[PDB]
Amino acid sequence: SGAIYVGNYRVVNRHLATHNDWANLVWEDSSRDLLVSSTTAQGCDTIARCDCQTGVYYCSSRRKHYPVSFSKPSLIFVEASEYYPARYQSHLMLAVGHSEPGDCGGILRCQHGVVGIVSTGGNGLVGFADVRDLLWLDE
Ligand SMILES: COC[C@]12C[C@](C(N)=O)(CN1C(=O)Cc1ccccc1OC)C2
Ligand SMILES: [Zn+2]
Repeated sequence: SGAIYVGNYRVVNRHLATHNDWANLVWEDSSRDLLVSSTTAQGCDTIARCDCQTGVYYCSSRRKHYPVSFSKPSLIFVEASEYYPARYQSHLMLAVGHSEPGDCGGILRCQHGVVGIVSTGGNGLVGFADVRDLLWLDE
């Protein structure tokens, strides 16, 4: 679990969005595993606008933060799950690091701010859904 709170928006993994997120929907993209909903309270986070390929992410299954080197956002095949059919997930960045399914939502940050959230993993890999291209989050 986890969310980014920026301005009057809440960013979550689309597969973990609540009934309230869908009732206050702003934008969603099944191919990116992202959903953004509107909020009444002003957010606590700032979004990075950069090309960093290193950062630190929060891993809830270890209660710890880990440093990572990750690939640029790209189209990567993701096996079928209870949430999605077998498909290519876009704007995904992979790195070597621990992750379990419940780690989705953990924030990845660089020195400039929030980069993305955990969305995939397995076998010593962790995948993050990028949010740096969503310029409208800032206004
Ligand atoms: C239970 O499946 C949830 C989803 C489907 C997902 C999607 N983006 O399509 C991928 N999932 C995974 O669970 C992948 C996974 C497997 C092993 C370890 C960690 C890990 O994710 C953090 C999110
Ligand atoms: Zn950066």
